[PDB]
Amino acid sequence: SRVLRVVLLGAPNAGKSTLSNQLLGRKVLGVITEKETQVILLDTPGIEDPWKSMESADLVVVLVDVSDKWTRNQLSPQLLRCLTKYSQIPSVLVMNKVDCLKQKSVLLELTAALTEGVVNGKKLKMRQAFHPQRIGWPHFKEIFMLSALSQEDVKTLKQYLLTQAQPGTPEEICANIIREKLLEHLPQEVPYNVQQKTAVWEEGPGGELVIQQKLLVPKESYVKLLIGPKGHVISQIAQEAGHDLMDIFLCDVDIRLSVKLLK
Amino acid sequence: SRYSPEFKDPLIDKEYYRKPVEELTEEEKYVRELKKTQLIKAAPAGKTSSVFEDPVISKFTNMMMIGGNKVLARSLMIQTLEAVKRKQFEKYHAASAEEQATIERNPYTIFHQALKNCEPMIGLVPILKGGRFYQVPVPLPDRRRRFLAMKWMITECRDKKHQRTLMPEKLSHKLLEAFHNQGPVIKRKHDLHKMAEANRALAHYRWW
Repeated sequence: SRVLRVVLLGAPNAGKSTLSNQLLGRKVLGVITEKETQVILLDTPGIEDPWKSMESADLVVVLVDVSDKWTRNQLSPQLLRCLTKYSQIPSVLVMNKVDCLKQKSVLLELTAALTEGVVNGKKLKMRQAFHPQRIGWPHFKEIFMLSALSQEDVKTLKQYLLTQAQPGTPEEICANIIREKLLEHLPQEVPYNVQQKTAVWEEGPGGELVIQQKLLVPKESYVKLLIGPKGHVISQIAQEAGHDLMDIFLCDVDIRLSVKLLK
Repeated sequence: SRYSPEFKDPLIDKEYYRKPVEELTEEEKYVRELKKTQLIKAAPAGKTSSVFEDPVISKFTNMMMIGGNKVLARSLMIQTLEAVKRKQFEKYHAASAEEQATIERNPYTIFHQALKNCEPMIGLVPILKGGRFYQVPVPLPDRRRRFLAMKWMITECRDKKHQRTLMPEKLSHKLLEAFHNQGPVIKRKHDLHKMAEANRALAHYRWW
């Protein structure tokens, strides 16, 4: 039995939750059990919780959103303080959202910027044609370049983490799936203002799960956005949600969504 | 090119045509029927339906030619094979009973195993940006490492430190060293495998 505790740190929109969902295999602390290895993912908010999580870290995964031209060129000072206080813990660099780049050769330069030209205690020796606030971190053990959305190279990180192991309610699920679909389909703050209340949750005559949920919103514009043109959007949501529930409960699900204004 | 685009390369394999029609899958049958409508290029001088044909030895011989002198290169290749054979026979005769079971006397087996023992798995490919040609480790394709084994053997045998020792004698000695995982070519493979382990910073660039 081998165990690893991996703390994911990074900028707020670095995709930490995205990588956690892909690596866990489900869109959900996380636990991954494979053969004799157990990996405990600690997903922390972006920059007290990161520090408290890193207190119990066997490994650190430092995320950089390479598509963000503003922050891709440097690590945040708070993050650098965090590794410095916990320099004993091994750290790995993950460059996320590589798919968003026109020019992949860009990552080359960023590596030199982000690792300060040093990795795993080794130097880079690179000649050229002819011929203080820290910005990077020189104690990275390894570097990975991946895209969270497309699952690109995520498996390599999974195997690496596995090898690094050292000696050692249904209604809520339905609401979470509906919230996921609302977030995916609705714009701006609308999905954050939708209140869900269950109207019906029963077993139909044919053994299916009859679900009737009420989506309550404070504004009529939110109602219009939820319903969408000719009721398409909501219908799509319901349909997709039902499919996911059909997989989760392993039974037929008849889900009906209704939109009402908060009085 | 003097051949039009519609011309296709010939297939010299002889046992290929002797497969019974019964075995032929629908896809292979369709391929065979398609081949009848195409033009086929004239078979080049070289490969033949012979049972002694060896494409690896042919490629090694081609890599040894200088200035189109194929007769000399083939002469050197056959001399090297005969030298390896005679050396193995000498070592077999002088060996005791239980060591005669582990002495190889087929020169083709020795040549193929010697080249296989020198193949590198990983190499470095430079990539251009910023004025700095970035050296990233890369898993070499099979064809690439097959070429590199042969090139390293030939360049090792062409060294000027070996004064007046004829090419067949140098080449047979190097081949028999590489057969036993010894010599400078094996060290050249090792000094690439360690020098690519020394640069595993850029080990995940998968778009060379």
